[PDB]
Amino acid sequence: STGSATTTPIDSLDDAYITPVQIGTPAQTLNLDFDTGSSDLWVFSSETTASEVDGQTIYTPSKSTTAKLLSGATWSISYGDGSSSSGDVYTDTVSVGGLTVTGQAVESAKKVSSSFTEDSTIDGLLGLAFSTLNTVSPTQQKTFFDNAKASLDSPVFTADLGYHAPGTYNFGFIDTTAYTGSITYTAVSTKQGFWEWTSTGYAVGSGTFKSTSIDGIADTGTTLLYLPATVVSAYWAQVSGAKSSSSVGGYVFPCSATLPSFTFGVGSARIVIPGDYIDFGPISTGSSSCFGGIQSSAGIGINIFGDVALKAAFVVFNGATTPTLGFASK
Repeated sequence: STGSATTTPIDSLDDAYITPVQIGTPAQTLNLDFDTGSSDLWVFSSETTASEVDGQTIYTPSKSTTAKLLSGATWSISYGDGSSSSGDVYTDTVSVGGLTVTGQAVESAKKVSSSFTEDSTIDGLLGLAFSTLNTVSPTQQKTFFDNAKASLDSPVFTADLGYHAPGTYNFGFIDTTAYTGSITYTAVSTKQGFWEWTSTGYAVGSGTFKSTSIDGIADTGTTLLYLPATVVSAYWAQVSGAKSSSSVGGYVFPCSATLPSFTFGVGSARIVIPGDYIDFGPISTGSSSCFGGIQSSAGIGINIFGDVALKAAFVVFNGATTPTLGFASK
């Protein structure tokens, strides 16, 4: 089997991407944030504290003939941005782009933090990291991909995120029309539960490539590119007037700037992020200070190849017995 679904930016900045997901019988379609940095499929629901729902579409398990309470199971998750959610668990039928999994754990939120409430466009998350990170207790649950894997034509999924445009998540096949040149594969460590890999270096604009190992995670659920302070300083030093602002929470730059590109290495291959991808616009409405899309990972504890990086590539998440990651230009 295979599946193919379009993923759409939630706003004009590509802050996140939503993908329609069918849950239950008859189908309830919710727009979920596919997140290769976590491993829980959770949804706003009829159980979510009413004051914490503001415009989201909810899953109502009592209206699904295939929903079953997973008795005794609870979940609770906290994300890198400080947001969180928790609740109980149902199993139900879940379909993505025509690919169906029966008995998928659908984690129903009883509580969500303010950041989730305040974003009416995201109805929940669909985790695509390794199932070892799943938070369901006392019986850990598998991700949608893990459950689908054996049925897939090939044990892979691909992320093809757009810049200010829709893109695609495919399951079970590699669309050879969706990228240019060849795909370069690189080793993955699953030791921390992430799609963790080592970039071979970087360049800023038309500058020379610096060969240096940068361990980080491929994370579709993180908006920006978070890299070591040395690398980030080298990038922003090429933008007149750019500076790190503790008050704003990272590097800002004059909105009048033209940003240089940023290249990262994948083995001997190179992925070029155009400068425009690094512009996250005014820090507040009407400001002439703009927020940068490359930020320091210092104090996160891990480097994160988030959407800014991933959307410059066609990315293969190869879930074979020994997982790997593939990157192609597009």
